[PDB]
Amino acid sequence: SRVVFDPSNPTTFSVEAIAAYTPVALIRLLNASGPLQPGHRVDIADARSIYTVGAAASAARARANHNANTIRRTAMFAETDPMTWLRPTVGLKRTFNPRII
Amino acid sequence: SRVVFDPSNPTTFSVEAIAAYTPVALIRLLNASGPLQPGHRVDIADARSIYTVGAAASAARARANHNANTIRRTAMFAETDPMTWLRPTVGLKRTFNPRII
Amino acid sequence: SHRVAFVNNFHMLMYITTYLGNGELPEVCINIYRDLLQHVRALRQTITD
Repeated sequence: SRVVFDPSNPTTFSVEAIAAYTPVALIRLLNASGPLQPGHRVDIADARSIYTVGAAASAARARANHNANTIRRTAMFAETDPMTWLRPTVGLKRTFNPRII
Repeated sequence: SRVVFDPSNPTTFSVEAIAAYTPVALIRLLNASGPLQPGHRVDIADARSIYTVGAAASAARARANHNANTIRRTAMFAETDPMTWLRPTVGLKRTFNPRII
Repeated sequence: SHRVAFVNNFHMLMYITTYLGNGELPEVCINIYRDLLQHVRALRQTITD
């Protein structure tokens, strides 16, 4: 599922399983494509879309795995409940170097 | 105990004993899950009054212990001259250290 | 904010000006306070003159 001749097998299956850096390097070092006649070379838009979807999924998985210092999140809009007679904690968003968490 | 129909009951002791941030967060998270039909018709004025008086009592109790470390304090108001015939009344001059710790 | 601030209040401003000139030297503030006091005094005395 890593043949560069057909740009449909290494789209998401070989990208979302592990880090995409190695498949990207392999694709870069293995030219672009060979014989486009015996394969599903038509409708390259779908292949590009599925490849980008797989890359986005891999990036999101890597970010979730590496986000060990940022797990708690909240909203920014206020006055979302009728019981807003008090002032909650202000704090700050994720705009600082990770030192405490 | 922890009935949402009377939110003003399980807040006074929490404010008095376990600081104020934890009861404030508990009140904010509890909000008004039930409609106005059940419970009592006291709305929220009584709850706000009990919260304010509890916070005032807690602040007074904290200040009573905090002010026990003082030694002496002067008054900037007039008519504060024990011996008017000795020296004329003068204001307080800040030249020494404002605080020790 | 080096610009002028906290000028809406007037009752406490005169007390601060008259009590801050005992043994301290806050020149930046006292210069502006004296200029404002002189301007107010001149405006008041224009009518009486």
